[PDB]
Amino acid sequence: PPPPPAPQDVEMKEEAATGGGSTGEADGKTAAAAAEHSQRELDTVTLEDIKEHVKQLEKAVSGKEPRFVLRALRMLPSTSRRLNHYVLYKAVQGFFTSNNATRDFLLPFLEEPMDTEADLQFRPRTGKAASTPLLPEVEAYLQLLVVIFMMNSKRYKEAQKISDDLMQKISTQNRRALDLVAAKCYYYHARVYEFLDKLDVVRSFLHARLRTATLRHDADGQATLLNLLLRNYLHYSLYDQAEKLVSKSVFPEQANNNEWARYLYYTGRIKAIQLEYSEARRTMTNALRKAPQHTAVGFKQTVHKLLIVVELLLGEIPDRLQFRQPSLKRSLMPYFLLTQAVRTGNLAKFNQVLDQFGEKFQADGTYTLIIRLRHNVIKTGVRMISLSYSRISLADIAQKLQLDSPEDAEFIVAKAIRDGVIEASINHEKGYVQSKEMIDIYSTREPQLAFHQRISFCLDIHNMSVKAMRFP
Amino acid sequence: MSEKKQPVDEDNWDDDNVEDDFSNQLRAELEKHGYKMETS
Amino acid sequence: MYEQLKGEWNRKSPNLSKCGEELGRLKLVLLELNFLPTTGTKLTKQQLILARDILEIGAQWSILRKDIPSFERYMAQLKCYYFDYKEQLPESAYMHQLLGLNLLFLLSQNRVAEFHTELERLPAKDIQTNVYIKHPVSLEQYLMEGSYNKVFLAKGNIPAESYTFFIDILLDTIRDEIAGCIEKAYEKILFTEATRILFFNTPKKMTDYAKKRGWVLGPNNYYSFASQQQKPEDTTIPSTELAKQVIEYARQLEMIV
Amino acid sequence: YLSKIEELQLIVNDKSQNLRRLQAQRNELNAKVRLL
Amino acid sequence: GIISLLDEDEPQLKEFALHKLNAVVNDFWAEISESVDKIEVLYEDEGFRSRQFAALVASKVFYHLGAFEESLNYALGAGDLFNVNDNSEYVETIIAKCIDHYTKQCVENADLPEGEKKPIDQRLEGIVNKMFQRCLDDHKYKQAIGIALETR
Repeated sequence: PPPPPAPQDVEMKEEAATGGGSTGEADGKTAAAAAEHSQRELDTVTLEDIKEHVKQLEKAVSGKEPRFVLRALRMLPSTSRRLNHYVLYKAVQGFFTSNNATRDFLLPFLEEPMDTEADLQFRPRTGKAASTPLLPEVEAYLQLLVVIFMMNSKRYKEAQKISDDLMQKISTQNRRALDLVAAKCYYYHARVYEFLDKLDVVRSFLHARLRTATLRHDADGQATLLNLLLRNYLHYSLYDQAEKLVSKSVFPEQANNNEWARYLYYTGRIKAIQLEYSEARRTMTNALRKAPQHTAVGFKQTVHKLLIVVELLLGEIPDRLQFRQPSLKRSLMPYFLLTQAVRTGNLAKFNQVLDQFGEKFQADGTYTLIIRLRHNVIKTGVRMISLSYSRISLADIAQKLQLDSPEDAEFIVAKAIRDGVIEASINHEKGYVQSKEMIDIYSTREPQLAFHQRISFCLDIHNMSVKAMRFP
Repeated sequence: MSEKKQPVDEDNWDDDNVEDDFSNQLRAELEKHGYKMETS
Repeated sequence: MYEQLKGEWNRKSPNLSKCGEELGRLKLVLLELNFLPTTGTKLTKQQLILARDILEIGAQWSILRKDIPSFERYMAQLKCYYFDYKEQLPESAYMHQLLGLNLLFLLSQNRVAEFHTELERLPAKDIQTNVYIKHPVSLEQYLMEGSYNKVFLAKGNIPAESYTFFIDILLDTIRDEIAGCIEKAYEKILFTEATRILFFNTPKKMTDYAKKRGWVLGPNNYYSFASQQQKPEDTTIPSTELAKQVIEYARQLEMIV
Repeated sequence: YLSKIEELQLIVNDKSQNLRRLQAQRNELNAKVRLL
Repeated sequence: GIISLLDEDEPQLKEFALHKLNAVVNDFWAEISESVDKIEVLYEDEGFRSRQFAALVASKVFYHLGAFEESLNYALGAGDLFNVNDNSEYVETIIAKCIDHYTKQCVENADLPEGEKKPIDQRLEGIVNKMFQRCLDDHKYKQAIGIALETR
């Protein structure tokens, strides 16, 4: 009863901003987005995800959600007296007896801000009234009397899709609050739906929800629902990546600045699993350097273990240890020896790391690595030794890497010419490579070919800083 | 910023980066690298 | 119910158009039944289990009549048969090698990513078992490992209910990839390296290669050309095109500050 | 409701007034730098 | 793969393909985008008497891919059951762009003296004189004179 005043304070600090302030920031505002309380409220949703939200236990049971959902009314200017009601109900938790009125009694509590009066006209208060109670209910997925209620609470959020689709009847851009909240809560939709089974008609929910956000309000909805759709097609069988190959409409303002980062990460995993080295490793690199901060403990780490699988598949990677969280060490007990097996050319160790860690390789679940990692070992060999010597013999490298015959070394050198690393040809009598390196290739007009892209890229960023200087 | 799939997810160690640029290379061995003199 | 659907059950080919009588019967199955909007109540899908059976046998008809639009047709039918949401079906008989038919056809037509969506749709039955899949995937590892002789080591035993046409197309993708990869950047070959990398010592088909790709059949000898590279200098002028680049480059540095 | 989205959506394009608010303020700034 | 099941060159298996279309077209939005060419084959064929439905799912998949002038072309090609719909996404956005083409066409032909116009394609004017009667018999004539603005 002395700690629940801290949810009592932060609860009023949240819906003061959200309800009164973003309702006044919805009345006449939002020239581009003057709803700064929307980003303030997403900051407080991250704050309720750091802390306990409001009333999971909090030394009592079920105090705030029966309390504050009453009596908003949006009327004559003594609705700060309804705020005074909200404030002076707080003798119940400290003084009186707490009673259980959440997760069961919420079904008319959500209908209370509609059945008080014709409160107001805008949907962000309705999204508030169905989000700010019900998002404090989702992160307790103990699957007993709590997850069927997340299920029904997000059925009320599907009614919030209905009252996102048929409210204000055209063009009041409250989607720059409700899609900002709906990104979060539709991720939690996908979470709670797939804590039990794969989601089937929620796929068409997501399809038509992507459809309705096409042009009339195309603001933070398309990219986030596309992240949902992408991770949907990622977790399950892989049939509709041709949909991105035919309907590539994936380019917003890239607003949330981490949504785009992890979006490029997920589609880097896509192009990694389709087939790619180059474009996939460069978008993995761009998402890597587009890691927003390290202010969230060890969350880059497992996702980075699966990120640089393609760099392992390059063969030109050293040990990756600068990323290593020490709490990731006991999980990379396979992965450290795996990049050691990348640095080593042993064959028995190449399959004994597999024979030692196939279960964590299934935890990866991406045996596209092992279907080409032997080929990566022989390409590491050919890159090293073909960069090493000018006129090597195929027998030297062959029976240095246990090939035992000339003709499969010929097929190796031939498929390496076909893969195009070095000039190396065969002094054809019985093999016996006659070859060369390549210095004096070119060094002057060829840099200034790429310097067009250098400085044209620089002037692009000049004009982008100009169009960013435009903002204050 | 945890909003993605992830809610289910230089003492002897930066010397280990150059040493894993060295692990497949000549551990110490010191005799081999001193007895390559006198076999000719 | 509806007895005469099974009129082509166990003899597999007296003709092509009596299978067309069966095609008209399956046409009536498409009139009356239409497998995809059928939601549940899994006794209206037992004649669809029969349809899965006789359309696996129809895919065997598609390889029997060599029809590749019918092959991809009935194979997309099987793909849809694993796709409709009542996944709890009786375990499919030709399941192991319909994936293999599709995979070896893919391997014949030289795809680049449908191979990996095949490695993603059912990965767990690839390494432990399923020789119709376990042999083609490590066979692909051996094909892009560097052996066109593992082809014949394998062809020791791969009929695998009429993969014979597809391994003939695999021989074709040996030979036209020889047409590419015979002198990519080689010095020269002779009769014996033709006899090793190529096979069938001398038909009119390697003679057709020598008279079809723009080739000089040297004196028991081979060359791609007299210079093999068509003499690259690319223009001998790298200046004025980058001068036009300087025009629009200075132009884009203009209008901006 | 056909054309009745488009004018208000072109009013959504009125950050031109704010980017040019910076530009007109800079007009005033450097113009009176000059006049000073 | 639902379009390789069309080697039967009559419309009588095109109809089973369309019975698959109006079942699972939103799942198979990835699939029809390659089949644009055979939807063109269906529209070009006058013997294909369901060319109304060809232009229907054509404008559907082009509404999916974001084509809009060809959505207008095959929206006019869709037929008489096109304008009559009361749906809230598909039909009203594409008749929005269609009667937007009607008013910009009547502006350009109001900028075009005495004929030589682009003629009325045979599936315009439907909700013009049908939603116009909604505007008239709803007894507020401001839309009924708003079209008179928009046509010049």
